[PDB]
Amino acid sequence: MISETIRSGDWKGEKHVPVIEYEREGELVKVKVQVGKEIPHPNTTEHHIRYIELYFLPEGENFVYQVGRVEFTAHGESVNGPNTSDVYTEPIAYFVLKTKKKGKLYALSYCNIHGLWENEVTLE
Amino acid sequence: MISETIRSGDWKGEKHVPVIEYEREGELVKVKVQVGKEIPHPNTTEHHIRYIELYFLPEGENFVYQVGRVEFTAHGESVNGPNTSDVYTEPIAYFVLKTKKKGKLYALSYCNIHGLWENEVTLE
Amino acid sequence: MISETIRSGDWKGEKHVPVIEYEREGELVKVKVQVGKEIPHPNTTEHHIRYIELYFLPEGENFVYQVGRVEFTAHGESVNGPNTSDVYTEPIAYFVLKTKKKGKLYALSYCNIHGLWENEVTLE
Amino acid sequence: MISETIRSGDWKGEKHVPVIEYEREGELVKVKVQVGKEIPHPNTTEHHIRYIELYFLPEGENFVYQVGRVEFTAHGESVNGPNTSDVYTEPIAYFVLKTKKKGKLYALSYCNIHGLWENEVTLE
Ligand SMILES: [Fe+2]
Ligand SMILES: [Fe+2]
Ligand SMILES: [Fe+2]
Ligand SMILES: [Fe+2]
Repeated sequence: MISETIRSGDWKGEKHVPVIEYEREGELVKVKVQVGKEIPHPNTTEHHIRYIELYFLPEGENFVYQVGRVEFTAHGESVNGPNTSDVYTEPIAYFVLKTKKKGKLYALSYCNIHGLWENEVTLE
Repeated sequence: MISETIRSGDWKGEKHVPVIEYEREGELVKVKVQVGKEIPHPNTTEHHIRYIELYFLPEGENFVYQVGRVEFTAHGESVNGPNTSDVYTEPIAYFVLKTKKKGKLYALSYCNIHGLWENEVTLE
Repeated sequence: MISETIRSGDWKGEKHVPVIEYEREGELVKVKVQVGKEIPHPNTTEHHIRYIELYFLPEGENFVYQVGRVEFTAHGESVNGPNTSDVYTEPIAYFVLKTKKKGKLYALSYCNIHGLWENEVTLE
Repeated sequence: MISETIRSGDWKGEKHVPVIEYEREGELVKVKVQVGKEIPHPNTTEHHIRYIELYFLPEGENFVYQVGRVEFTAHGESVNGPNTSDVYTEPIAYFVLKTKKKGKLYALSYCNIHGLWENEVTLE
């Protein structure tokens, strides 16, 4: 099972845990997912969060839907060496989702050296 | 050249043109990119914006950096047919960039049936 | 846990399950992953495999590494309607990995209406 | 224009240019794209090819289709430091395209400190 490589936890003590927050405005659900809300995650050429993915499993349904994927692609690398570009993409992802359904939202994130991480929250 | 397949234009009359807006806060540059600001773009199983990419070429430098990529992966598809899931991901992308440099930001977006689209703005 | 949305099984019954095969040639490991090895998986505008990801957990290590990601982006869509372009990308992904380590390879695939699917094989 | 950040050239002299080769087997077009054919390209934590994308503009049509995208995500990074994992993903991408149409194929690749690179061949 691939799940044996996915870690979870308390984002209060664990900096890798993706934190999911949302604000439902009408038929629009604005979701914010970030890594390092309490404990800041490094963002260097050698160590950084590569991306965050958001999934949505509607209440009572059998198939999860991938809502979106955000890749953080700049990590200081340049022809002058690692951490010299002064260009870094922070692990903060925003998704605007249009739905009137309820269910569960899942976040899947990947650190280039610390593997896969997940979290979830109920979409009321 | 691939540029012969990339279209551009004024987003006040062309719904496909990605619109770039940003807010500088310290060393943090918050960028918002969206397709269909004025003229909303369809988002159906048959026709939808697939993703938006953000690039940054610092002033006076020779190599552009990809800042990030956002894929909008839900477009109504379900086992019950096209446009039946009530789950759609709107073409609105947000990027949090950490840099003190100035330059030019580029947005590249792709429609599943209307090809590639671009736009750019100066990052002051 | 996201694992509750991930399905698995024998590829001899479920035309979904991603099938992993590899050939080691020294330091080079060529991996082939595909969905629909037995009974072909549909590839229409309405129903298709979006991508296949390959992961590698070296023997005795604690963090899994994402080896690669292949997105199949053409599914017949065109300005003339769904399934009219005559351009389809088959769900067959190849990965050339350079490593002398052994361990476990995992494949994760996403169907646009049937959720996430996984499979794994030991890399000797 | 984003094209001002995209470089092109002779693959026999520039170890960055993506080389496109294909084979037509009836209805299937097997496309191989690689960076570093003539002059292998560094693949270190600090300097590596991030991905290769393949596009297809059918003869006489107005909209280019993205056929696929392959991300090479492992570049030696580990908790031990840069270039210590012994896990690297080579910049070799394979695409299986189902189409009876002819036209032009374009490859777009991104090095992490060298920007965007392109190439194109006629699909007969
Ligand atoms: Fe980490
Ligand atoms: Fe469109
Ligand atoms: Fe399916
Ligand atoms: Fe390079």
